[PDB]
Amino acid sequence: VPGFLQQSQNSGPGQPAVWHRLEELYTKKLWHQLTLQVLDFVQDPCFAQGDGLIKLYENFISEFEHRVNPLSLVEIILHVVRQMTDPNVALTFLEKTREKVKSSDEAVILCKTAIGALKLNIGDLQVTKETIEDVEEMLNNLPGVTSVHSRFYDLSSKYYQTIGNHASYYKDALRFLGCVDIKDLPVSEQQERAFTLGLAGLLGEGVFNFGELLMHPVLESLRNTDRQWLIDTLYAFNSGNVERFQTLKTAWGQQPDLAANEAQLLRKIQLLCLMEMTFTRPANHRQLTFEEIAKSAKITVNEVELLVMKALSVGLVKGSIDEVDKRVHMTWVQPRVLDLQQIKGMKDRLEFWCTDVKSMEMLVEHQAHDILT
Amino acid sequence: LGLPTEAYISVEEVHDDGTPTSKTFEHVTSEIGAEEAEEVGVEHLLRDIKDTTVGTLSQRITNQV
Amino acid sequence: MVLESTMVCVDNSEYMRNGDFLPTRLQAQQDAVNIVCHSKTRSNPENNVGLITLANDCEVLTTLTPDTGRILSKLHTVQPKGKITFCTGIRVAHLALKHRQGKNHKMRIIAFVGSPVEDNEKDLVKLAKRLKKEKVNVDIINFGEEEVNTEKLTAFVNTLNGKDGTGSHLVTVPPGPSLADALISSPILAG
Repeated sequence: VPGFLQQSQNSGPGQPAVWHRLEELYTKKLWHQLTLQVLDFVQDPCFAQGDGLIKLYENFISEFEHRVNPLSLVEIILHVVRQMTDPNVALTFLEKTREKVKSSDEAVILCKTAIGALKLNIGDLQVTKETIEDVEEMLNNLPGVTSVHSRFYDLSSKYYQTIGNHASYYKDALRFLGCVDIKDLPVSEQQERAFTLGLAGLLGEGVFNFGELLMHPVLESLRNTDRQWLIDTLYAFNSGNVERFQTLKTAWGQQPDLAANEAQLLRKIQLLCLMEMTFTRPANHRQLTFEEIAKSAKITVNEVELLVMKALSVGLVKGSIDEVDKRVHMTWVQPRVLDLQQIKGMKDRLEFWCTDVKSMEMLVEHQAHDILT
Repeated sequence: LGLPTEAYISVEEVHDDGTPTSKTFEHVTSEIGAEEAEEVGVEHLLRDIKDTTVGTLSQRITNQV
Repeated sequence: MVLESTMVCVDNSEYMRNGDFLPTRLQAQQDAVNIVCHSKTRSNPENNVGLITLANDCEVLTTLTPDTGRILSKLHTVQPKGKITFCTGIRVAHLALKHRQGKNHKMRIIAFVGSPVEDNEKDLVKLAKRLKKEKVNVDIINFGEEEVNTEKLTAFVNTLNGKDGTGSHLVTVPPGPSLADALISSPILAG
């Protein structure tokens, strides 16, 4: 120990003081303070090569300590593996540390997530998918484990970014952002995440909300000037404005995935336009016509029936189609996010409703007071 | 003006934007029933204000109003 | 002879992994509370003692019971985890020994602080004055030696027994690998 630490001391600035502190903590047998110090230690060396030698020291610690938080043990092991640059030894080390912890739980999940992340660059269908499935049940009635949840959701988001499941990636990215409730992450990182989440929402198979994505108070606020065309097209999708979409085509036409997926985006915006029209129209009329839908969605009258049927099948709107009269009777459109002016309008409508209720209650009471006293 | 009992059952709630799954209380229908002895005792004790009038009078007060 | 309802506040925090104090601070404190419970029972057969942990938030394990076997048995499986919440733990103990089985008994709290307390001075002194009004004595053990000093604890105890109250106590133990039961001699006998 003594000579090992003395020789390793000459690895970074100001190291001798921290090495002396570590020696003092070990001698005093303060396992947890030593653990905090070791966790903070790895951050110093930019290359982090000394940690590749402190493997023996941490092994010696954990051998007869075996009480320190195995979660922290897995964190330091993760740093060591990150330093290590050969996949096979990385996998073996992760497996052995997983066996070592096992009983702790909440750290086995972290080790599995590390294995998945390491193997994601090389092969997916053999390990990544079944590992994502495997880490699903120990997450049971045990919330607020952000320490593992963030890593797990990042791994899942990366996997779904691969393969090409935009909807699942959207769900996982939203989950990761929610799990890391505090931001404390680089502005560049959160801005890239915002861009990816917006693209996933646009390209998703069955995600028509664009009402909470727009007001996500953590990401969209950070793409407000750099790449504003994403926010602009998201607003166009939310408002169901096919004309604004077509005009903005120039901005997003440079995006390769969006350019490749043009029909899907067009059908999504057309369905959103139908929803917006149904919501805008008052409840008492709510009876749209084929020519109006065609004009609004920029499609010929013939395709109106198929568009409305797709909407009904997916579940955006409820109603019927009367080809003889060339009309659609919409009876229910999906709920959407409303602003404070619309909330106040709802309040006024409630006021009218309550006034009517009170009027009838007073009428009945006054007229039947004789029988009910 | 209503029943005095409200029943709740603890359930895990999964969101779409609220994200973290919290343990929330979910409503369950609650009603008041009684055995024969309990019914007899309650009816005996109910000599505070007794007004049966099962006819249109009660069908107007217990409901409508 | 004196009736006393004493609630023990044990510290199952992550700093109890430390082996500085004999075979792990957890086992040292186990033996310490063993001797304290036995001492209270021997002092009075009717005396009743309970157990509370000072884990992430708090947890009551055994309310006042004249027997000690259940308390000791529950003490097992007290594996360490999380931080220590001194104010919340002491408030919960205060409630528990306010809901006594016998109101003629006295009220006491034996606390094993083996980890730093993150409560400011103002909150701790406010708790001290409230407990003084409610007539509670707080025997505090400065176990663990994470600060091994008046880590906002001597102020607590002095505020409690101010004006020659000589009711509370603060026994500070050095990291010397000597049994905590061997170290404790003030509260057990000269209470």
